Amino acid sequence: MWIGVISLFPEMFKAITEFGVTGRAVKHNLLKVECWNPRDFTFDKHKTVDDRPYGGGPGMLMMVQPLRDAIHTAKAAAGEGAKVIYLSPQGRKLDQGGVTELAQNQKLILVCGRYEGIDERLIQTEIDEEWSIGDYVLTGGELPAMTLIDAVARFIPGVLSFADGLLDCPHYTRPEVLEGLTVPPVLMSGHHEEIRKWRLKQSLQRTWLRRPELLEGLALTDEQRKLLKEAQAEHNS
Ligand SMILES: O=c1[nH]cnc2scc(-c3ccccc3)c12
Repeated sequence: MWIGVISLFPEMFKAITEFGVTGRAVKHNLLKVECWNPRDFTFDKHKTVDDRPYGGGPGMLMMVQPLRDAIHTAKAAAGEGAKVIYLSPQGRKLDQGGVTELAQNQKLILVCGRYEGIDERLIQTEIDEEWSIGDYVLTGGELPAMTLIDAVARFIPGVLSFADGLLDCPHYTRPEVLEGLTVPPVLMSGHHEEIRKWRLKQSLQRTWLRRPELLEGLALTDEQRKLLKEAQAEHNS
């Protein structure tokens, strides 16, 4: 997968390109991240990348000309078939369904805003889709871009409970007893099918207790329905 990035702070992307599973994906050429910086497309002495909003108020916007030229250059490098994404709080809120959809693209270009964002007409003329990572306010689009890249990278062949839309079950490792708390005996049992069912029941229980709205979005199998009923009965005992 190839991801173009437009950012005033390309070095921030080292966080995903030099570390962990995404870092491995980049080193092994499974994932390519290529950055263009609007600062390199300025022509004035002081390499100005911001500009004043019409109508005044506080805050600056990204300057149109350097940003537009960086986008054009990215598009030219991507060739045909690249979807241009602007990350913003007015975008579609990212969720796992969204990620799986985004992961179908072989090529993406991600535009990272700073200051109060970008001129609305650039969204109209250059941007295909707008996406948010959540209903909170951040200082720039770079962390959101990295969040998206990380999420989609998991779908790239060779890189590696929300799979079934449920919260994860609890996990245990050594030691057997930790501050008086013991590992559930079923996990020490060796009984593969009992363990599978325990994990599924736990996942259903936690989704019900913590995020019951997520259960309304699922069509549970007969086994899931049984396990949920048993977990609800136990909770009510
Ligand atoms: O502030 C946010 N919250 C949630 N998602 C996102 S994606 C991009 C941004 C962003 C932040 C600052 C300026 C321009 C864009 C954002």
